[PDB]
Amino acid sequence: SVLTQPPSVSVAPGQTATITCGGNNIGRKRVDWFQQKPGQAPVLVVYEDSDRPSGIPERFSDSNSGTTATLTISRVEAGDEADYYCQVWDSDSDHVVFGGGTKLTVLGQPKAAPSVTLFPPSSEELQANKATLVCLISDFYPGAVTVAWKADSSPVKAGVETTTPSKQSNNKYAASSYLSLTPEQWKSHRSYSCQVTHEGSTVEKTVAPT
Amino acid sequence: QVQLVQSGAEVRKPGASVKVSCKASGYTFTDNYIHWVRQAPGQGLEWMGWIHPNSGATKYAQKFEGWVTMTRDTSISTVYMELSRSRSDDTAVYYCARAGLEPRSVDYYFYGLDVWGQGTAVTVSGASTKGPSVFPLAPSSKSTSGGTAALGCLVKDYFPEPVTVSWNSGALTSGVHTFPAVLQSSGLYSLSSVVTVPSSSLGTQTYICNVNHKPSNTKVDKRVEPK
Amino acid sequence: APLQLGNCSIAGWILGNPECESLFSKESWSYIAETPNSENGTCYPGYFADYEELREQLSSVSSFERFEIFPKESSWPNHTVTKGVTASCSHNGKSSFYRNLLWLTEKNGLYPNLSKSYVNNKEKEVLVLWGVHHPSNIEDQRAIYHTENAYVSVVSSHYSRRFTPEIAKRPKVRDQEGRINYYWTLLEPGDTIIFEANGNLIAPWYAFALSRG
Ligand SMILES: *[C@@H]1O[C@H](CO)[C@@H](O)[C@H](O)[C@H]1NC(C)=O
Repeated sequence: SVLTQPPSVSVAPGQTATITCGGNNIGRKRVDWFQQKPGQAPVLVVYEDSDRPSGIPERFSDSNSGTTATLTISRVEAGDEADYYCQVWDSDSDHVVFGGGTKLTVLGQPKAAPSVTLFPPSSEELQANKATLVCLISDFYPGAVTVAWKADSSPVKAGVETTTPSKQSNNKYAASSYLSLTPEQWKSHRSYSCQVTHEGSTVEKTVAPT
Repeated sequence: QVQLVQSGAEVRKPGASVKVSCKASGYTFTDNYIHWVRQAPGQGLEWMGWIHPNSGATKYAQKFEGWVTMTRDTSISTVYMELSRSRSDDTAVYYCARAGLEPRSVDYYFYGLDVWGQGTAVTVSGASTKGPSVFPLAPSSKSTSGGTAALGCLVKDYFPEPVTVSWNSGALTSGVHTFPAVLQSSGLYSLSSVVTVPSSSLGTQTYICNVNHKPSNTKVDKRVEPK
Repeated sequence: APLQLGNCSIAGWILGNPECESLFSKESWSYIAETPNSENGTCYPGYFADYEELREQLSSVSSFERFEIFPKESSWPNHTVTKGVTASCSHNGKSSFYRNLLWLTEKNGLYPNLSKSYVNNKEKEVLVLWGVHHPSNIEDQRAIYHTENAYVSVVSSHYSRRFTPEIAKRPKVRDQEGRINYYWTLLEPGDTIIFEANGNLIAPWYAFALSRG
């Protein structure tokens, strides 16, 4: 089985947040939810039908409602900010398939938009039989972005490396993306573009050889 | 209280044998299954398999079948997870979890995962200590958001971590933002530092970034000039 | 005196259906035919062996006593008895099972071979009913019983049969693709019935001592 989860869900304090886990999951099929705070092992929050195990607040509830899995947290507080995963048991192979993951952001500061600065390969780097494109993303909130590189409108997924978003000094989030290309490939194409998508909106930066 | 203490951090070369231990305490060792999951850096959880101390039965996932092996030792209450062959993509944090959540019905007879370990940092990506190659990201082209321009230098192909980047020997502290590095498939880190400086001062003011890589004792200063 | 059984059938009242026992019980009766089928009889899909023969024998039974042939806690030490419930046999919104039959599951990752017997000293013929589970999928068989070549052996002086359940997906009946076939036998006084199985056994919980005179 494959379980699909939204990459990020934003909720203001005091409201109710709902995380979705999709797939052919029948009526109950257990459906277990886990909580992973940064730099910490996952912890189980709800199992079976609701059933908060140890100290998980009653605000947490697990409702299936068809071929989807739903986790509901009411009166969201600061402590609820973590990554939540959905887990089922595919009885066709007895394999414990996990979900993609959802970054639940409790909005504490106004939502921002990403700032993109793309740098073409330097003259010295091209002299060393190397070529790298540096795409820098900063001052975006919540800390969840998607980066897609393009070369003459053709999507490129070879040699793309991207840091996970990290909290900056201004409590916003930053990330960087790199495109490793040969010197011949860099000047073969007419232009190279770095596309960053955040909260639906997309910001594109394009550079060309000289 | 019931807990699982895992082995320490591991660094291996590609093709090496990565072995992770998981000691159990606070409960009868041969009671519940032990599950193993793998989390790539800033990625989701991937299930690997389970082993039951009482029976020794093992069921691995299709992705990990063959090259992973789960063993157990009831004398020391320790379960092992050995990866016979390793690759750069296997660099992740490995968790061992106890299936202490008893089921309720035969229709849903599964033992849920309740007690987790602390994780084991396995970084394969096998390389040796290497000095950083610094290339200047010139402030050239249309980098003007109004009065201001962006420039920096690229710290590339260095190992291990960390590296320290300063500008003008500490004179330039405002508008400095150094980004975290990327672990490339070659196993070498690479980060970038950028400074937002006025475009008017470009051409008259000299901007030099200072890179100090203590693990290799490599200190290099690079001047970032427009053209 | 007759035996009135709700909407239930003979199997439902004799298997211990959660809703059947709440209506009627009796010891002396002469009429038993209330409702044939398509009722609260079998809350779990399955086949009742010798149903018509059991109906004829159960008809006109002078004395009827319900006793615990195998105590729940004492009989099976190395198996889990509380795990056996299903939504298809739910009572009052909670998953339940037959009152006279107990589902046996694995305990602590193992399902040790079991050998339990009952000696009849009641001076009356004893009705013993049990079941054999047929899992719908092979993975569920491994989870609950930890064995693929499941065997159930019921041997006595008068009755002797060995069951080898096979995993076969079947059309969904009462939201259960799996099946549990029900079998019964009568224990003559002075005889002992032996149960041997490595899994897939619905061991008896309560038996009925009966007389036909
Ligand atoms: C089953 O019994 C209940 C009461 O015990 C009754 O209300 C219902 O009508 C019965 N079902 C049928 C089909 O007669």
